[PDB]
Amino acid sequence: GKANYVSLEKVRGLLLMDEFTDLDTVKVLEKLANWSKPLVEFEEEYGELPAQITPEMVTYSIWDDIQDIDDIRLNALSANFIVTTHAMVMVDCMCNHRILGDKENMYLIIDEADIFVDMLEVWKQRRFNLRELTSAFNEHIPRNGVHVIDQLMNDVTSIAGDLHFCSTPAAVALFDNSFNALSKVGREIKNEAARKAFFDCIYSWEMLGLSGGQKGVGVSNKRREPALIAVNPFIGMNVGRYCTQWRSALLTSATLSITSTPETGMEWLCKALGLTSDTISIRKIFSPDVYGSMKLTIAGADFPKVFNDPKEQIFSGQWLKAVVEQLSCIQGPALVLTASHYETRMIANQLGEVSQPVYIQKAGQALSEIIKQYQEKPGILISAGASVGVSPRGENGEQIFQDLIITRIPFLPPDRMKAESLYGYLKERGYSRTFEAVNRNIYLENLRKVIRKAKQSVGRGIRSENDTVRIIILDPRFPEPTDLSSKHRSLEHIIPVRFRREYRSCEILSPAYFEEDIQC
Amino acid sequence: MRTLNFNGKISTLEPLTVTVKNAVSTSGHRLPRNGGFNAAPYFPGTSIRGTLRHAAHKVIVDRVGLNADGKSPFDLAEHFMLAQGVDINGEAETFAPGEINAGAELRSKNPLISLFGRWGLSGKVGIGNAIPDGDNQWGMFGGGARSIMFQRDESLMEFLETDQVDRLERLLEEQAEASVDISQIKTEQDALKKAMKSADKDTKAELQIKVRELDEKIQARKDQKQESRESIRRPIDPYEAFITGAELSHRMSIKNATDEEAGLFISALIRFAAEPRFGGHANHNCGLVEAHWTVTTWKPGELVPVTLGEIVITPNGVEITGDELFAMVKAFNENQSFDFTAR
Amino acid sequence: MRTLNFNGKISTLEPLTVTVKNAVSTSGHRLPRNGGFNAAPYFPGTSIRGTLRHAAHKVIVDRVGLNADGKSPFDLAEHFMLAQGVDINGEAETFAPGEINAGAELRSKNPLISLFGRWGLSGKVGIGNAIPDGDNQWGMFGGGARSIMFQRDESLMEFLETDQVDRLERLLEEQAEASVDISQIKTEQDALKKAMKSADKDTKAELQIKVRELDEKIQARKDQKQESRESIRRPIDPYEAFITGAELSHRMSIKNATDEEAGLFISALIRFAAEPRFGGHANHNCGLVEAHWTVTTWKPGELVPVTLGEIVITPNGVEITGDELFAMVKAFNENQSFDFTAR
Amino acid sequence: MRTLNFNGKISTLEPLTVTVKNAVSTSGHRLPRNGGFNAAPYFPGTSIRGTLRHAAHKVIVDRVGLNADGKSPFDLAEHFMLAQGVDINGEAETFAPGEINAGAELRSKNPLISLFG
Amino acid sequence: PIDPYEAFITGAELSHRMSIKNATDEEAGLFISALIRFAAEPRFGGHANHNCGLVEAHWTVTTWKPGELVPVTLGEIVITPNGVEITGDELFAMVKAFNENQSFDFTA
DNA sequence: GGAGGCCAAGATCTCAATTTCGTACAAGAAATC
DNA sequence: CCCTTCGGGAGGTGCATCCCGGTCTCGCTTGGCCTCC
RNA sequence: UUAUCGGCGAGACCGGGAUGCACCUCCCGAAGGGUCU
Repeated sequence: GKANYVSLEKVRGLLLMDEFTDLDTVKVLEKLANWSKPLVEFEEEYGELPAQITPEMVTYSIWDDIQDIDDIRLNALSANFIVTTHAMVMVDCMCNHRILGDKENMYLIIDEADIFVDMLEVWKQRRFNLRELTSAFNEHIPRNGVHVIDQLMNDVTSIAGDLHFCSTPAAVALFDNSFNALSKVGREIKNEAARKAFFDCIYSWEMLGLSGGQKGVGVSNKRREPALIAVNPFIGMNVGRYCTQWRSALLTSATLSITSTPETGMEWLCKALGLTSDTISIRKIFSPDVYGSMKLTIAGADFPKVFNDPKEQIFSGQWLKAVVEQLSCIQGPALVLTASHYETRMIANQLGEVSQPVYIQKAGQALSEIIKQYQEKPGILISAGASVGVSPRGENGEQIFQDLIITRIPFLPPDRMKAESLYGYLKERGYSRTFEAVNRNIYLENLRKVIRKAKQSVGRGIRSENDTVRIIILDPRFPEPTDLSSKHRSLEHIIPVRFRREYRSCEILSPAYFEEDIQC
Repeated sequence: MRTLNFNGKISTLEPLTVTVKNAVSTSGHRLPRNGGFNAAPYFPGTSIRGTLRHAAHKVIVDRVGLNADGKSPFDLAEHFMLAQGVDINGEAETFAPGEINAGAELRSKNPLISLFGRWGLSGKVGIGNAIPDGDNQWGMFGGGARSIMFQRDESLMEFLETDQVDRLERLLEEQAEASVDISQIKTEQDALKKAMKSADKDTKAELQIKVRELDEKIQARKDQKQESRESIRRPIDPYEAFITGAELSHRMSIKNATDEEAGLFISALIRFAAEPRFGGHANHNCGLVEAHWTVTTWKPGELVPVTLGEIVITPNGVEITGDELFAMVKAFNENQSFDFTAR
Repeated sequence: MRTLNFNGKISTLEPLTVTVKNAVSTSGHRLPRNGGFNAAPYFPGTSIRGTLRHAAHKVIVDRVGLNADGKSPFDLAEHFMLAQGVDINGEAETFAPGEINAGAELRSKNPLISLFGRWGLSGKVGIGNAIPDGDNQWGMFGGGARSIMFQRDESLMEFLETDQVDRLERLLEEQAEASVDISQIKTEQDALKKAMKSADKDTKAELQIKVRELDEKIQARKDQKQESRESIRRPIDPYEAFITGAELSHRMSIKNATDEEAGLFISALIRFAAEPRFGGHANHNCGLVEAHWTVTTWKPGELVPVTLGEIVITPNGVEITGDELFAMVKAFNENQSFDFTAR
Repeated sequence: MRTLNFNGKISTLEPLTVTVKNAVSTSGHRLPRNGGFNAAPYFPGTSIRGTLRHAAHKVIVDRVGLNADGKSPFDLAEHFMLAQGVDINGEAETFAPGEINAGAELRSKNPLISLFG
Repeated sequence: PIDPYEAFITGAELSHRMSIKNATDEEAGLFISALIRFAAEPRFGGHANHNCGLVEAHWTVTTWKPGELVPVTLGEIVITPNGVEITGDELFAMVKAFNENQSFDFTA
């Protein structure tokens, strides 16, 4: 992904920084000072190399356009294949080959395409960074108006919070209000040419949002800068064009299947990327016939409701007590995967300090530190949505958790502005579907994202053919085997096809009264 | 003989409301819902269709002309035929099923009945429901409370003789005592309404009859109030309505619309624009709407429809674009062969 | 017999407020919201309608004239009919067939009732909501705190006898003790309701009757206080009102208005302009308005309205434009053939 | 029996301030804004009404006069009803029958309460 | 008081499965022409006084591979108020075949 | 004078009544246009 | 370089409507009669 | 899939009346000063 490798100048900064602390190994420093090699490979191979590998300073600065990004890119242009982060494939999207070059020569394997699309739904954004706009107009600056920009900059952080995109009603209201309160500033730029440039910029922003798609509030991934997000429909067609642009692209993932049938489980990605019948060359589901063992316990239709009043996100005390006792009833190392970090907070607090010491994913805490710490000392690991897939692998490649506990199905919150704004899209593009229809479509899309995420969660369970996982789904809404008409029946697709027999024969914690009804 | 699809939006100038017997219940007044309690309320196509049918009936009445005093040549039966499609005489020619070109003569000579139909005669005009655009856009309007005039301003009390002042005194004392008694009876009735939930069908029956006789007790208590039968001071229940400025997507169709029938429909829209009121609570000016429709015809067998023109109804006027709509209106206006009178 | 649309703006000379039961909640006085909770507030058309109806009632009372003592001929029932349209004698039937054609004569002889209908007679006048033009044009006003007179100013102590200063000392000590009691019980009630949040649905009712127990104990600690029922010192919760100078778009319709009915309406507008007070909070001078209306008419079948004139109500006077408005006012003033003592 | 509108201006000889409890964000003492954070602050009509009501109360007690020791004939409840508008002994009810048409005579006898209610 | 009738809500997404059995190009072309003419007045059911029945439907036209049990997607029939979007060259070929082959004798 | 079409007549009967509510989050990478 | 103040008191009541008015049909043959070929 | 095929449909304005208002002063206490052609 770049920005995480030798920066030349920061490696002459490293001369000074090490001599203060790493003086003993300054000789190895100069060995690094000369070989401008990607750090990532560097450490793992040279025996351990812990002396001078602290990442913070070895990396690019904010304005580190030192022309070395080309040099590694030119060096890596040759390859048998390119393991790398996604970035280039959408970073050279509209650079027009200024980064990667030849395209038809290259083939594309988008591994983990499920997360690719899921975060594409974020990348369908252009960050109207008021600090950048503040910084952009540093000569034609109506500084009196900066307060308005500053007040709005506060509001974005309040609504966006810790999210790069947030679908509360405030976000679109703040989007419209911010651009109206920026239109106020629009009549403050003194230079008329700059005023018209600013007016055209906001007008392009104004039409881009209202004409079609979704508006929102952003907090930039890096530097945590507030921003005003809105759809890039152009990018929405561009991604399809640019993946068809490759000679033959392959989207592959471990959870890119809502259902086990391709020809109905693949339409979420076909429609998301706008992909029509042209480029659907294969739709295949490949699963191992035997890979590890799965035992299933699912909370029956009587298990208390998770949210008593979900609007304020209050977890019903009956549910919290039942989940906590069930977790305490475990007898081995476990990976309790929650959906939110607040659920982690509540479970950790109510959990009465049971043995096999617990381990909690603090909001924002990088998972690497906690997972490595838990590897040495096993026990209950109460992770959250921050699990980001990966694996809680034991140090010598062995399963160090027997019990994957899904406290609740990670249901996505309602997006009452994504539905509204998408309805605006369909209305202005002429498509006639009522707002409730768009609400239903958004609900189904979110439920398919929940199915994919929970499939990822269950995939955390088994990684080696010898793995044995006791999956405990404590959500009451997970469909019972006997309830084939249950509302969230698609969630049954979370279990792999091969382990569906134990799904049918599964111990139910809190089942619902059956009988011997004579009219059988 | 074209199939005109009017696709458009009804922006709301004053709250749009309707009381439909099915939707409203004892919980309060609720707008007709798009299939469920937690559904988007929709303005019924029935109310829009009836308003447009009465507008077209008035158009036909004015076109046929008014006599010296102002009476139309149509009798009562003809007016009911034109406005509600009900034949009170029973002479209306029932079209026995299987009759080829059923009412083609009546359709030709009665454009209004051809548009809005009759019993056994299909109405070419289909007026669809007006669904809102965007979440919210409905709310509990009206509300408030009727207040004793003299207890709000004492200046209206200088206009009353002593006997009338004592009459007001008696009215207020009667209202207070009746309110106390009826409130006790209603508290007992509410205890029964809680007791419903143990609805053993026999106990459900007896409890319901008990609520019935408690209602009769309330009615008898209110019947023994000499001065005022009804409590003057009382909160007005709010009515659910679409907010002002609400955008309601609306679709109308005229199937197999002759130029005369479509001209009549456009003239009905023009006359409706004079008083563009839909629904009720018109005492609160509810129902005023500005609506813009795009008229698109679709020659069957063609992959795309062609937009004949646009009808925009606003408080500043009716703007009709497209020469086709003007030609249709002129064709309706210049045909003398409409025997709207019953056969 | 033409439709008159008063489309115009109300400028608020002083804050404009109203207290609708459904609109208000445990928070305090809040304007209706024009939709959901966060929707832009609107002034009820019901308050405007009631204010103008009582203005018209006073107009009719003055026009009929007052006897020497200053009393009006109208019966109390007639006053209620004219101003609030409630038949206290209960002789108003809703769908009595025989009044089907008596409606026209009743309207002709009672212009006010035709304008503002009654139960069974449709009101020709629809007074719409006033909706603000801009945003953030409302706010909380009236926030205050009743304070002991003799602690704000000490010169009022020299006017009280010894037994009355001792009375004030007993009152102050009862207020401080009551306060400590009601404050500790409400500081347990608020945390008990902050536990009702995470509540098992069944436990909702138990914590609810616990809340009602605490409320009964607050009301018995208040009924215990001898000196005072209510504590003199207290913060008055503010009410929500439209800001001063707020421009609210208003739309009023008189459907098929005869010259004399529209004249009565304009006379009602003038008499309301004498005291341009809307809503409530007569203390704090809330409700004062400066409203200007453009009266437009629309002959059915015409594609455009005709602006008859403008009705400007300002604190400096009532300006009437257009010969037609003057003609209607004069026609109402000169028509001596109105009877209001008989519905 | 006429409606008098005093329309006019207040010129501020010394700074004019008021601590409206709702208005004052604990951040700092802010004058009560005429809607939202950025509107024009106004002086509440409540404070002016209270000042004028206490002035009228003082006018009434001075016009009634005082005893040789300088004590107003009124009692504590009467003062509180006159100026604060609050009844000590609870003899104040709204929309109660029988006090109807006692408003005219009460207002005639008590011009202060008629004015300020 | 008019009794209510039970309908599907406006903007109800109803899953629809239609099939033609073994199909000469002419029969499939006639069916596609019937769909194209139904799109002129896309009305299903009665209560046409309230404009009931107006629908817009997207049909993915799949066929079976010769021999193999797998659906191949030949095109899409998107009937909307804005127009009929016949997609897929094969559907156009079927429509053209129906338009040609004028030897049909519908009489008897 | 035969062949179409419209309209009235013909035996009693078989059966059953819902009572609204979805879904409540995390972060992967970045020379961004 | 100082240093950001304590508190006080949060309502009392009213009144919650009356009434309409709930359809035709028709799933079959047959001849009698009334007009046309 | 014990055969082949059969749009259930046509018409209706639910509307008519009401001011929610009536009372409250949120005030009391203070020097920001000294320091350098």
